[PDB]
Amino acid sequence: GYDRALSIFSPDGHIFQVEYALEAVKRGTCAVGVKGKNCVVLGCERRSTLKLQDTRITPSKVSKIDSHVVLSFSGLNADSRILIEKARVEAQSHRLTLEDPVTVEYLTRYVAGVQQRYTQSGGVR
Amino acid sequence: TSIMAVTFKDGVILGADSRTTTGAYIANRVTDKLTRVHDKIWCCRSGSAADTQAIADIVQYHLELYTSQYGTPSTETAASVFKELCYENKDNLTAGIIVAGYDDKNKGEVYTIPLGGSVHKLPYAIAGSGSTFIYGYCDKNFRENMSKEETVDFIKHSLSQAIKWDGSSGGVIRMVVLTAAGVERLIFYPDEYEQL
Amino acid sequence: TSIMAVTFKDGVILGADSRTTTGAYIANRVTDKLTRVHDKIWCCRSGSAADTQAIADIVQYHLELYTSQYGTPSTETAASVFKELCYENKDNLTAGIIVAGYDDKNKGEVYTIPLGGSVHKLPYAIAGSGSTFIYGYCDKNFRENMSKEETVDFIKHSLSQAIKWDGSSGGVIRMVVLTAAGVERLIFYPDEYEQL
Amino acid sequence: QFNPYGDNGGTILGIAGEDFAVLAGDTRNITDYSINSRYEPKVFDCGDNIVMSANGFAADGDALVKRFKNSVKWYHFDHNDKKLSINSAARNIQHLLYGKRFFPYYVHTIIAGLDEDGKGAVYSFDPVGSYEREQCRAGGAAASLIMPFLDNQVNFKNQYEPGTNGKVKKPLKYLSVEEVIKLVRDSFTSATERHIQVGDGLEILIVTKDGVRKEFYELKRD
Amino acid sequence: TQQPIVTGTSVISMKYDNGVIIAADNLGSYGSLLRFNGVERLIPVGDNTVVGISGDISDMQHIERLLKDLVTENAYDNPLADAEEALEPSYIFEYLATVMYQRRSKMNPLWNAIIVAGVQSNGDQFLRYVNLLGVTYSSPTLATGFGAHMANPLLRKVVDRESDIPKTTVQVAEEAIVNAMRVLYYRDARSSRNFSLAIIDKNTGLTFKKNLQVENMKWDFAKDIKGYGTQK
Amino acid sequence: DPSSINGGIVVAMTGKDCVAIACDLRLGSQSLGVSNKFEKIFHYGHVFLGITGLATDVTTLNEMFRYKTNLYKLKEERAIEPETFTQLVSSSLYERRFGPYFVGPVVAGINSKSGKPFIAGFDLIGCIDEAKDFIVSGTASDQLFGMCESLYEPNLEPEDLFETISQALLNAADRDALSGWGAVVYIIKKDEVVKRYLKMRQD
Amino acid sequence: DIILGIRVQDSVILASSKAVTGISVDSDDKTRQLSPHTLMSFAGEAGDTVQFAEYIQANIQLYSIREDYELSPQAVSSFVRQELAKSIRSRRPYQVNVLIGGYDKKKNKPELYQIDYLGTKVELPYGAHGYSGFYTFFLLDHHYRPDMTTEEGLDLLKLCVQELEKRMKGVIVKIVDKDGIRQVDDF
Amino acid sequence: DIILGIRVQDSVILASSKAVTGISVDSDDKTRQLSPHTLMSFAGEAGDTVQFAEYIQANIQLYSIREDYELSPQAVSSFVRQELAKSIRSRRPYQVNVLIGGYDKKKNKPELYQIDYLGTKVELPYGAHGYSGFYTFFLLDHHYRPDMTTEEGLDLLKLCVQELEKRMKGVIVKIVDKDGIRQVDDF
Amino acid sequence: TTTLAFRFQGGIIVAVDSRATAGNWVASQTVKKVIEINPFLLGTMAGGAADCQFWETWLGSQCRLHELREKERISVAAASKILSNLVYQYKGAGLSMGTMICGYTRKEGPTIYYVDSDGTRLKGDIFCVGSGQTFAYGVLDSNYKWDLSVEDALYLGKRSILAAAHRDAYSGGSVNLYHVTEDGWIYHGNHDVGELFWKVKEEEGSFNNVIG
Amino acid sequence: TTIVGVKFNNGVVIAADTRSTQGPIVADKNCAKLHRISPKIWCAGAGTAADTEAVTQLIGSNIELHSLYTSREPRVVSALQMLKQHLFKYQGHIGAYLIVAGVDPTGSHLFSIHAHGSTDVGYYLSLGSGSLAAMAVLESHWKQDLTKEEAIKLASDAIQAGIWNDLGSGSNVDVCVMEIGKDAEYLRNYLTPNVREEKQKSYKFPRGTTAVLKESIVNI
Repeated sequence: GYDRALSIFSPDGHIFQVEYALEAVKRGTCAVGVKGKNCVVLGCERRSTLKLQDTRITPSKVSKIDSHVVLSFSGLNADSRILIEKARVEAQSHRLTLEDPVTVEYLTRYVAGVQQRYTQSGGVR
Repeated sequence: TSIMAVTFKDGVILGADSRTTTGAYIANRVTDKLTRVHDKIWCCRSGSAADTQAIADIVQYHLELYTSQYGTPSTETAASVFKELCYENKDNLTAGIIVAGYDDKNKGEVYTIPLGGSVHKLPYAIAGSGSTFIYGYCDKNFRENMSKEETVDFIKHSLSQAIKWDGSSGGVIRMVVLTAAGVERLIFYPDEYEQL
Repeated sequence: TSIMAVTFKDGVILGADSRTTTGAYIANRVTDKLTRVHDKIWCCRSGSAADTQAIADIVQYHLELYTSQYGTPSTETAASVFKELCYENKDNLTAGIIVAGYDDKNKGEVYTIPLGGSVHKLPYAIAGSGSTFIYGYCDKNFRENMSKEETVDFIKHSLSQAIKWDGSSGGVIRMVVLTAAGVERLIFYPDEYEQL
Repeated sequence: QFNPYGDNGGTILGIAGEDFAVLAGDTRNITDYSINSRYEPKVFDCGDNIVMSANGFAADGDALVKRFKNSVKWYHFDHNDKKLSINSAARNIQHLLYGKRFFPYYVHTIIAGLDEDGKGAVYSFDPVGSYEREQCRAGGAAASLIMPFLDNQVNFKNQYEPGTNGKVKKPLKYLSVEEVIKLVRDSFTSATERHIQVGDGLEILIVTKDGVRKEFYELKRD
Repeated sequence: TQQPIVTGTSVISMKYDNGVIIAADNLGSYGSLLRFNGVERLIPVGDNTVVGISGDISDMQHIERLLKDLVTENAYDNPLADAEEALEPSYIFEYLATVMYQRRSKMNPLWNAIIVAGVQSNGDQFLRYVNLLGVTYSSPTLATGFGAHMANPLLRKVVDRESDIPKTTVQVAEEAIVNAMRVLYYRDARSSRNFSLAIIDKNTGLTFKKNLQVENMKWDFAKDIKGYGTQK
Repeated sequence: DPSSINGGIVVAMTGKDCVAIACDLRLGSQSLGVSNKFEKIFHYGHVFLGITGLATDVTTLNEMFRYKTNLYKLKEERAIEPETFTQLVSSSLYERRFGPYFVGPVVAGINSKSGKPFIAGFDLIGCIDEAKDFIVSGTASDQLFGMCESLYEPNLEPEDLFETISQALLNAADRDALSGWGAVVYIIKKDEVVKRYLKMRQD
Repeated sequence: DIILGIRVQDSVILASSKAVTGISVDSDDKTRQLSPHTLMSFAGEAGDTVQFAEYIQANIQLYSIREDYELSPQAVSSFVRQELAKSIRSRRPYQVNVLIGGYDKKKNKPELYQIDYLGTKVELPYGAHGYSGFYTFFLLDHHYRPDMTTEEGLDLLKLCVQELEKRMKGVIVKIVDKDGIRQVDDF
Repeated sequence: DIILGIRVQDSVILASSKAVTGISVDSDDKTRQLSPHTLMSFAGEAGDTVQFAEYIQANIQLYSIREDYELSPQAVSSFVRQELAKSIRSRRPYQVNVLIGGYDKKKNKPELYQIDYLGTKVELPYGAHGYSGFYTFFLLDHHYRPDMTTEEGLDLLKLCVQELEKRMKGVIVKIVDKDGIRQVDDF
Repeated sequence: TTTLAFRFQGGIIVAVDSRATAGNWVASQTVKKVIEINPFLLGTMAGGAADCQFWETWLGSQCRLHELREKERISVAAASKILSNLVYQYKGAGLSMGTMICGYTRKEGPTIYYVDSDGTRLKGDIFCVGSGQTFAYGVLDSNYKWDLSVEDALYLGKRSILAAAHRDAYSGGSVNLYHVTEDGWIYHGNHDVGELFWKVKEEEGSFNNVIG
Repeated sequence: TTIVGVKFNNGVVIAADTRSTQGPIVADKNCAKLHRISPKIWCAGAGTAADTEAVTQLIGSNIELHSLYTSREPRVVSALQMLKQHLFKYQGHIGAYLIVAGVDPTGSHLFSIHAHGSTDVGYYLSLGSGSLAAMAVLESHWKQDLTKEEAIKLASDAIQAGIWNDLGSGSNVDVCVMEIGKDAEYLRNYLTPNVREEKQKSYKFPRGTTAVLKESIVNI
């Protein structure tokens, strides 16, 4: 298979692919999250696309990973869909194995672990 | 076991090996498988030792009673007495018997009673586990009206080959000669028949 | 089945019967049990027909590859390939094979591979269901440095007796002669060998 | 239809003292009713003052002993020559046995040594891998004969003070190594008298803080 | 192997004061048929070791091939192959026992019983036994199968303890071995009159005797045995 | 195995001029204790018999031997001796060679004329085992063998013989799941017989 | 099959399940009065139990008529044990377990016997056949006293029956004492 | 193992026995809410049933989260049938029988499905698993009407439960309708 | 073998016997039938000793790893789930295991889960497992209460084990007691069955059918 | 068990071991395996001990009655025939393997009988689980003409080989010698090469250690 080391170290100690992924995040639309006394608010910006866009069926950025946990993103949309699917599968698996829904920190740690694994594995970006 | 009986010009000759086995162990190096049932009527026994011995005892008893009542029984009568016991008790016994007899009129006669209890009259008969290996040789070498020396040589060669190839047969070669002159016993040791 | 191979002064001769049975029914009166695997290396097959045929095909293929790569294989090499096939697959196959070959230096050679997958080099070999009945006769009649006619007569007599006593063997007698002059085929019909 | 297992007989016994341990074993090896050898030791010193015996199918026992010795060697390699204690050895043997849960070694295992407090220690292992620390434990062909005698003589079972009307049990005392040796010899001589598979010789390994020492005695050869 | 087909009989051996003696007959039997005569079942590995094998003949030939391969592999890149780096009986036995036990663990055993005999470099005798289950043991006398029931009682008459080894000369040991072979030929139905013997001595070299035949037997008394029980 | 259904053990030892026979008291079906008062020892005059095995066979053999000993006394006008009673037991057992009683009988007594203690054991088909030291029977036979080969001494006074046989019985029964719910010991002299009930762990 | 019995100071109480085993709607009685002071309850394979019980009852009634006398409960138990021991060796053995309750008039005491199909007879203060023992013996061991009266024995039996009903309907209860055999109707 | 279900004009009623395999003192529930309007009850070999039910529930909840939509009872039944049909061919098949009750919101109608361990799915007005059918079908055939209300179906179920208790404790009763899934407390 | 565990206002009481048998011969009377998984969890032993020991030690390792990862004490339901999933992975192989996992957490309270080698996993209040479970369960049912004090609960467990050991041939030897509270499990000792029988008979007046 | 029989110049000697076991457990360490059919006719039996004893006793009783009837000393062939027919009638279900030897007015005789009824005649015979080692010794050392002393030594050596090498045989050696003109000589424990050594201590308990509940006197 294809297992080339795409993410490697530069002479100054930087990993260029991670920095370029951060630039890709910079190109994405702007998302915001604020904490309240007893609530969390997520705001997202819609791109000023054509007026012929159908709002009913387009994906709406903010995705419920579980009935108590939501996720928003900024960057490439399809990669975000992949991460969202992995998070949903992991949430269901955890609820199955431990007879309790995931904590927010646990799901965040799982998603961050997936991202780190892609930063360190070969043949992927 | 390798037993046989051969008719020849002057009478009949029975021959046998002497090995009894209980599997791989030789429980008796020196066994006598040639059992007399009447003065000039003998038998070669193969199969279960207990069954053949009991049958031979009963046949000898019946033939003694026949002799006391009716006179000297013929070889055919002795074969018939063996056949009755073998056939009527075939579901409980394992016995292959060769009956060989002499009389003045018929000279020598041989009858074979294999498993099942049927009787077959033959110019010569062979039986036992080691018989299978000499079916050809004997068929290629048997003649009729042979002299005593030729018959002895034929039996010796056949039994030596049977002993050589069969693990259940061995020991010494025993022979009994029934003629008008009477009964003669012969024995041949391995150093004699292994050079053949 | 009754198969054999005999070494003689000028080479080797293989011989076999031609009967194949599926129990009591003779499924083929005329079977060729002598299979060539190389120009002067042949084999006699006994056991499961499918297994022996497949093994012979594979051996012929391997020997062709050997000839293309390394030269003329010896009889010992062919026996070794047969042995590898039989021994490594002995839990799924039933094959008794007699490998007979000729070469200028060693003249004629015979190897036997019985069930299990062991190889034994012999001056002559016999195998099959009907072999048991001729263990004595052959042992009493085999000589060394026999002429071609004597070897043919020996094989004919032995196979005729084996056919006579074995119900699983019969038909015609096929023989293949391997010598310096090459390969010769011979056939003998029942009206010939039944008068022996 | 192959039956990869066997029996091989044999009898072993382990006893733990206040400051010593004892592992004794028969030296007779048999198949069914024939004697393979009259001197085939089954008790070995597996380093770090630990003695071991796996009685039963001889091939499995030899394989297990070899594996445990190799395990001790690699434990020394991987942990800066640290001493392998007796409880750690027991756990490692449990894992070695349970590694063949569905094709087990057909042996009963006993190991002996000193714990970290200097006291004697004996561990017993079933073929599957369960283990326990016991004061006295016999294994093998004649275990059922030996065990009640040691229950009576070591633990003073069913013994009372002569005059208390069975109201005061005979108090326990700490046996010396010589008394343990005498009890072992008597048990094995009785077993030789009554059990067909026991005889020929007896070999005893004694473990103290000074190391491991061996003694041999003859048993009736018939 | 799941069931043997062509099988050899017992191999017997004993240690004496200077070396070891081993012996076995030359018959390969095929289910009560004495089929093959002239099968050598003692394999000398080098000059200080003899391996005697009983059981399936095909597996025996496989083991012979393994031993030859082991010798060839030992000779590679070893200038001391005919010296202190030569193969020893202990090495050969350890290898064979490993093979037997591994093949038993795979339910595909080599249906054999093997005695390895020889002399170590320091001069100590070596004699050990391993079978198809991988069971191994050592004794001053060794025998497998049928011989284990009849040869061992006779040989243990000569060498009953380890203390009897220094008292046993080569002549006494060889006479005992020959007598045991004669007894086996008397009472074993799968045995042959022809056998081979091997003596490994620490002072002299390996002595391999072939074509040995069981000598003068006692058969005359058979002429006195009449029919069973009451005949004559 | 019918012999290992109900359980139970019996021992017998010889003293100086005395004999001793002891038994356990348990009667269970398979692993449930049914009765703790099932004695396996009976006496016909001065001869004592202890039977292990199927409880039904034990009762049947006791009744049959009482029958035969009463008839023997009526015909002979004297009590039967242990040596003759042993032959009687052997013949009675061998008369059922193919439908055998699953029993473990043991005979202990003192010969009236000679004064010598006598002891014997039987298998289920009547094979006689004569011993000068001890006889054991029951489900804990191996444990009893181990205890007896170690504790027994050739000549003991009845007071010492009591302790020896009692300890052997108790320590063999504590290692048998099917044996032990009480224990009885008989010490038998020429002119006196003493019966003692031992204290035991029960379970 | 619930067969249970408790012997108290002056009497014997037997309890037998009033259930059968299909489809029918009855109140089976598994007891036979062998004699005016001896009762037998049975359990086991259907058919064999009734036949064996009737055979025993007929023989005992015949003996009572012949001698104009009542056999003691001990003799009755011995006769039943002999019959079962003979049966176990026969071509078609009886697969029957029995409890025998009686009141010996000569000794003026109650007696309870338990016999199984093999022929094992035991005299007990309380006994059971089947699975009743496994669920009843803890209570019987804890609460039994040899000097209990009839009311105390009935209360203990009621507790035992309730315990049996916990892990399952109704029982038939019989009392044997100096006045003979009676059936409890208030239970 | 009592697993029973009755579909009436506006709802589905499921009944499951509360008992386990021993010695313990609890209130076992053999149902899993697959979705707010779809419930599943199971019976069969212990261990396999709970694992299978949890697997199905997890997959259905995952689909509901992914699509932000609720599968119809028909699609759920088809998915369960496919899983069981795959299982029957596997190395370790599930020995589980299920009843699925639902209220299709699109068609606004109740639906009841019965699936066995082989994978045989049938839609029925009433169904059962085990021996409940053999003792309940006479009453169900005589009394059922497709236009029964909630109370009438509850009464019929009560009669069925009493019939089951006659030839044996208690059942758990669940109702699925337009308002979702609830448990009956007065039963 | 007899094992039992029950919950009450004071926590959990676990009581086991100590006899192991290999047919008719008693192999050991000093067997430990309570697995000390960790200082807060206990697991009983029944069926195969090796399977119970090995897998409950493995369960202790898994609980430790969980507490390292999540920085919280694991739930008894989660540990029993881990064990049940593992044993279900092996179903059909030949494992023999019936165990009670007992614990006490702040959120759940006192909790007992019975886990079997067939995949069964039941939350319960009273469990009795073994060849002598009938007598012990009868005693417990007759005498169980929620408001039992610690001493009464320990005595009840001991009495149930004694009742089982008296009648069951394959049960006995000694009684091992354990009390499980919020802060962990407390060992309450080993009591010889033989002495306990006589002491109980004297104090209660029970077992009148046994001569003492 | 190991049992042997050897002929010599003027008689016959049988010998046996004295161990009887039930599996791997020794049931009797000193058992008599030489049975007296008649004063000069002795049988040694292996296999089932009860069968051997009962069959020898029955045949001996019948032989004694026959001898009284005929006013003649018993013959070995008569005992052989009666044993053979009794064993053949039961089709091997009686597990007795016998070596029967004796002296009668016709001379000295030695026979072997199997459980199925087959009989063999030989100068030297062995039977039992240890018969292979004994037969090895016999084939090693038997000679055509032997004196009484040599025959006794050879039989004892064969029994000793069985004792040493066979697990089911051991303890002592019992011998019986029958000579043509002499009385039969029965040597019980002719050799006792297995004497247990002294124990390391004495386990005699002090009086009062065993707890007792009750005591009573039994009237015999």
